[PDB]
Amino acid sequence: SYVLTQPPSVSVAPGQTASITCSGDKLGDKYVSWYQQRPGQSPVLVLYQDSKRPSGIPERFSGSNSGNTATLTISGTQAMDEADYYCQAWDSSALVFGGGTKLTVLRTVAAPSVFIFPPSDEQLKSGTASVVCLLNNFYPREAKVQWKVDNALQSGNSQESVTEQDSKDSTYSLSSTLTLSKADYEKHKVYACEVTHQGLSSPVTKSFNRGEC
Amino acid sequence: GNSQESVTEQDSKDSTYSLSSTLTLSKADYEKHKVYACEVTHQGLSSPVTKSFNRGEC
Amino acid sequence: TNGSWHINRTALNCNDSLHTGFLAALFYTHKFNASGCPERMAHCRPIPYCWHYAPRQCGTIPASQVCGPVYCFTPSPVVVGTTDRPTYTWGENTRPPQGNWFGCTWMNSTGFTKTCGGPPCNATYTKCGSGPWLTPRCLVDYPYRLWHYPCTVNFTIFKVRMYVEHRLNAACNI
Amino acid sequence: EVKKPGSSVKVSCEASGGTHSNYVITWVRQAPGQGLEWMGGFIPDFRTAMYAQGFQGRVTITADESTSLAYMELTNLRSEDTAVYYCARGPLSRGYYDYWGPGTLVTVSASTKGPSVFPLAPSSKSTSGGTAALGCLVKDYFPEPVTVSWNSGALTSGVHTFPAVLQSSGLYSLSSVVTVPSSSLGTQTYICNVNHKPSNTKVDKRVEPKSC
Amino acid sequence: AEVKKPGSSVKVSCEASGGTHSNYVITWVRQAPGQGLEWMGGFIPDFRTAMYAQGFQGRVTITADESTSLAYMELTNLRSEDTAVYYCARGPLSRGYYDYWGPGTLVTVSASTKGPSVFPLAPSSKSTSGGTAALGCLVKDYFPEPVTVSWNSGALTSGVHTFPAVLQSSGLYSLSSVVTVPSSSLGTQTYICNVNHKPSNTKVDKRVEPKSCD
Ligand SMILES: *[C@@H]1O[C@H](CO)[C@@H](O[C@@H]2O[C@H](CO)[C@@H](O[C@@H]3O[C@H](CO)[C@@H](O)[C@H](O)[C@@H]3O)[C@H](O)[C@H]2NC(C)=O)[C@H](O)[C@H]1NC(C)=O
Ligand SMILES: *[C@@H]1O[C@H](CO)[C@@H](O[C@@H]2O[C@H](CO)[C@@H](O)[C@H](O)[C@H]2NC(C)=O)[C@H](O)[C@H]1NC(C)=O
Repeated sequence: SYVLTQPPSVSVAPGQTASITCSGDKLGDKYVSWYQQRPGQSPVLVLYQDSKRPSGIPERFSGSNSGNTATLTISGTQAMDEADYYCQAWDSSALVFGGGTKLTVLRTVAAPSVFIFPPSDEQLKSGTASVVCLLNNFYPREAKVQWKVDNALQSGNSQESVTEQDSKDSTYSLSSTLTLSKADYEKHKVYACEVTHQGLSSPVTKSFNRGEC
Repeated sequence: GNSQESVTEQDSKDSTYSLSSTLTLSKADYEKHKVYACEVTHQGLSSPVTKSFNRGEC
Repeated sequence: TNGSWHINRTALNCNDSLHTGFLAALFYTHKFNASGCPERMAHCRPIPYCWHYAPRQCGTIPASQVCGPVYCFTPSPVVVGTTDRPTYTWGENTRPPQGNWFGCTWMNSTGFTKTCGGPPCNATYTKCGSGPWLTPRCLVDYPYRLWHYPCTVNFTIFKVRMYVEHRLNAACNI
Repeated sequence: EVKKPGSSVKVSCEASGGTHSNYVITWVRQAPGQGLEWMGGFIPDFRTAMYAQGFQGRVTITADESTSLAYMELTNLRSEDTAVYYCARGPLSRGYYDYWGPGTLVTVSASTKGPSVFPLAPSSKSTSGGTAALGCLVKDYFPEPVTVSWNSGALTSGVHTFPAVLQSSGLYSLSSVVTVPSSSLGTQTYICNVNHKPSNTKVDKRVEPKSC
Repeated sequence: AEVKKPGSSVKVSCEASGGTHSNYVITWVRQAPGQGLEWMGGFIPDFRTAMYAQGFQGRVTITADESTSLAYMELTNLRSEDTAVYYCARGPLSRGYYDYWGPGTLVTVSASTKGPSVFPLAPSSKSTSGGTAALGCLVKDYFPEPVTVSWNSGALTSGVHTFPAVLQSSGLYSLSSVVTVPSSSLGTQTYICNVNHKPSNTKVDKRVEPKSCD
């Protein structure tokens, strides 16, 4: 029996190059071909006859076959290159597919930008105040916001809504509302929004006095 | 219970530490457990990174 | 037939007792140096494995030995079926100026490649041409070309026009 | 199945077939986690009925002896009329209700009204970095969806539109935030374009730094 | 959606030549969930010949009809190991690389109706005190559910528990029953575990005796 071995997984960072090897016994005397498979999708050919790439695949992909190791080289890897890679070869009139290789790209950590917006003047005329604190682009999904009015932790009167990472990006974007009522917004001079997250050295607080805007 | 950490102080023109974790395995215990690994967590890293080596790969 | 379209007439008379696996080699082809090509290729000087051949004239051939379609070159590729001395049984039962084709090649039931064509003369592409060897290192490309010529896998693909005027794709090496 | 606003419902209780009953039918409604309330009465022997003060105008109790069934019709349902309707039967003249029947769940879906737009003031403290975050608030509307576009759709670089969140009342809230350079805060006109098709509501709203 | 009964047969269809020049070779590849790809066989439309993989030599069958221009493979005697997603590919005649992978086809089964097994759970070695010991019988590798556990003649209900059956890793089930008994009674009294499985029509009994101390 014949077997082709590949590393279980590989890790790299954006803009770097990753090398995937499909090694074997005297594998340099055979024509290999590599298949890329995204999760939930059928495999799509990426390389046939070692290095002759098909039409449509970006030029970044490149491979070679020599000795007992055949390698696939990726340059400028991006968040769209995550997918399993499969090796192929013919032996003794028997097809052989190499073990699945999982190529992962580790995305960098970006700190959030946070703002606090007071309540519109018009809403107060309708007996309702809503202070909204926002967290701009930030990758690590784990985030925590804590509204403290006049330095008194609050809970049970806030809601959270988030979007999905941009296609050509990896950062979310979060926002939190604090639904209040008039005769409660009329007091507690100091209002604050506290956010904790990676990247930030220490929690950052953005505040605004109830008076003087 | 069988690993020790030693750390140095940040360089003069720098503020970076350095850590070494030594794992002592009694003989006839390292003769098994094909796979070994070291998993680290820290800020800056998006997710934990583990570096692993097979016993007799080479 | 013109247009590269044969329906059912190819003779499916191929052997299986032999272990050579010529039919089994259809799916994949080995490398140039992985099939011992140079040993056989060294039988003819550089300046039917190579152009050095003396094909004879063939008028008719029994279908009991034909294995696969018989491809012939006008030089434009053409396929000829079995024929009564039109039978649809899968084989179970001249120079272009003067008509027909100079010569061509096929694959036999035993599992070896044999070629026949016009007689050698006494340099040209429309007078003495007999087989697909248009030039010393140029072949008329057809879909089954690899099967009959496994040693020409490394050859490149080139588009040429020949003079009637014929437009066909030929395979040549560096 | 959701009963549309302005419709009516019919709760059915077993009734005497035209003979001695020896029990007084009733009705009871229980809003989710809010206690019990009285709706109306009925005395099979005497066709008369008896309605509560709160539901005086919206209720009507009728019974049919051929089918041995009685029911009450409630019209002009509102969001406040989403609850579980019971049906009890007590002794003739004692007045304590016993043998409470299986509950019936009745639901209605609020109403339809357009959104209200309020602006979120941009940064008041001078941010020399060059990024001031604007945004208009869209809330108190029903049902899904609503669409927000900036500067008549001509500004789509940096616009964020967070998905709508279900408020406690039952309506919806939605926000939209755009980041722009600080130096271009007192020279360009920023306009929200909120459109709600079901209520045919189309409203603009200028957003400018608050005066100081 | 449905479960293909064990021992049944399934077929997968691929587009094929209607009886003319093909210029491609059709092959089939299956994929167990996340376990990589495996090869089954190929079939040239032009040539009646086919090719079979060594592993599946006794369960596959490739045949095609030119009238409908459709080719299909027949797989017989499906088992738990054959659950997977089936692909179809069409590459060049002799380039040895497959292109234009078709949509995935999912085939699933539900293993075979297997009887249970009983394994005693010995009590504590000595536990010579008022700390009433516990003993039980473990039921593993049975399918389909359920089973009923009855103690001696089904006449014991004081402090008897029967935990919900869990789904084992390999599509099977496990379940354990346990009772609490006074320590002093282990010397003389005997305890027996009785289990019944309906689909398997299997009744199994065992004696859960204390293990020897030397
Ligand atoms: C006053 O007397 C009675 C009040 O109940 C009325 O007659 C009732 O009518 C029902 C309905 O038709 C009758 O009972 C029926 O019997 C036959 C049996 O095949 C069938 O129609 C149904 O199965 C039903 O049971 C019966 O005549 C009577 N109901 C009883 C006796 O229970 C009557 O109409 C009232 N009004 C007047 C003006 O008489
Ligand atoms: C080879 O035999 C087949 C079957 O008789 C022919 O293929 C098709 O036959 C059906 C009816 O049997 C016709 O409707 C189709 O039109 C035929 N196919 C084509 C492409 O014409 C086929 O004609 C036979 N071969 C030849 C050369 O005629």
